[PDB]
Amino acid sequence: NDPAKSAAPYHDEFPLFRSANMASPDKLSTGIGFHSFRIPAVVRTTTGRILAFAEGRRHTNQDFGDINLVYKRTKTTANNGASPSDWEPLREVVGSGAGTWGNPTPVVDDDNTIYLFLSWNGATYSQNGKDVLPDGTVTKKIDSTWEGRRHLYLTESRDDGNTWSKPVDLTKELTPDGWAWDAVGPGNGIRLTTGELVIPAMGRNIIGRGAPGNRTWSVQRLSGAGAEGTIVQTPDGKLYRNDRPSQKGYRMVARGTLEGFGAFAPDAGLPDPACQGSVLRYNSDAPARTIFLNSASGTSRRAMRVRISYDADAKKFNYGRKLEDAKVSGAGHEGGYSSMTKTGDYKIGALVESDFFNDGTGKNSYRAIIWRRFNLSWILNGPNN
Ligand SMILES: O=C(O)[C@]1(F)O[C@@H]([C@H](O)[C@H](O)CO)[C@H](O)[C@@H](O)[C@H]1F
Ligand SMILES: O=C(O)[C@]1(F)O[C@@H]([C@H](O)[C@H](O)CO)[C@H](O)[C@@H](O)[C@H]1F
Ligand SMILES: *[C@]1(C(=O)O)O[C@@H]([C@H](O)[C@H](O)CO)[C@H](O)[C@@H](O)[C@H]1F
Ligand SMILES: [Cl-]
Ligand code: NA
Repeated sequence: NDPAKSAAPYHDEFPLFRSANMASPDKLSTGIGFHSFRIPAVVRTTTGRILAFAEGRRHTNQDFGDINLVYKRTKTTANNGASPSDWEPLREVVGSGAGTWGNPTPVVDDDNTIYLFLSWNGATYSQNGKDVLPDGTVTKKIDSTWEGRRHLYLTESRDDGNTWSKPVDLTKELTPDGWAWDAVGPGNGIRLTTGELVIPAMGRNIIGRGAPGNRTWSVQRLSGAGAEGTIVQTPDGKLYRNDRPSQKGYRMVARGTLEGFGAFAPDAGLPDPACQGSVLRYNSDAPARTIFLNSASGTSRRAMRVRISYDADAKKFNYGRKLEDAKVSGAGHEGGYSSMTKTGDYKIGALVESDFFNDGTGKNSYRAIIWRRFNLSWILNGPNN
């Protein structure tokens, strides 16, 4: 079988975004703190530096209200984020206004420009409407007006994540007209063997063409796609969308190319409780591997499972390994949204939400984000394969 199984298994895990209830909570240099951190995204840059993004949810764990896009980088290009002291303090990409800056969806381009697509909504709008903000204000439902719709923003870094451009609004260009709710990712985009960028979004892929870091963007509309999509290029070189379902059950999968996709259909091999997931191209040479991470349950977010597919079209994934085999203590109950990258030292790097659950499903439940490193051997030597 997989020759990587013969390596010494390795795993390494600790909280990277520490909620307000924890010792040494993560705050900006300006003193700004956050109740909860949610919605992770992680990329390794061409230098080997690792950039980890999240939504800094200022006041509660809710998806609406004042939410800033925060991040951490590894201190050097070479440390691979192996220990807590390897990581810089919390920084901010964008936090302007009392609205929502979220859905981090980064992609590293060939020139090392890091593109970060984001969603935005106004301070007084929420997905469902009639939600109560900290000051008692009742939100309006997100609608199709300019003020009340979800926007699509793009920021980039030319200095290995050190600084970020003021986000530009690309809603009119890259979001279909008449839309209200929208989402990009969250998680990551990809660079294809043939050179294009592909960013998964609600109902569509965003395609980047042309010179690295100077791309032209267009929209590839997808029939039957989900709101929260993932994208990978499979070993056969084709495209693969693996999306969160609208109802609990299974991941929704479609395959295609830049010239078009086939139908979405449930993947019976990948149970999902209606939650975001992540997918990663690990390598293309024998055995070629695609990695997948989600909560492997039709009902629960607390069943995080990392898996490998050796299939040229990622038809079938193995059982993989439960993340709870390498449990983190003192950071709540692991499970929820995730993001993965390959590290510079031949590991998979994963960000995974965790929930203290101190207020149950309520707004005051503190949310933190765990950073994991593990090798293929660790996945393959799991007891349930
Ligand atoms: O055994 C595996 O690794 C697996 F679970 O089943 C494999 C396949 O069905 C045979 O077990 C090996 O040829 C798939 O190719 C793999 O992607 C995976 F799903
Ligand atoms: O959905 C779940 O699995 C859960 F039961 O509820 C989640 C959350 O409170 C609800 O999904 C509502 O947002 C927790 O993060 C999970 O740890 C778990 F408790
Ligand atoms: C997420 C969740 O925790 O379930 O849900 C999305 C969104 O509500 C769903 O995809 C349905 O459209 C939020 O945007 C995200 O912030 C998070 F809460
Ligand atoms: Cl969504
Ligand atoms: Na803000």
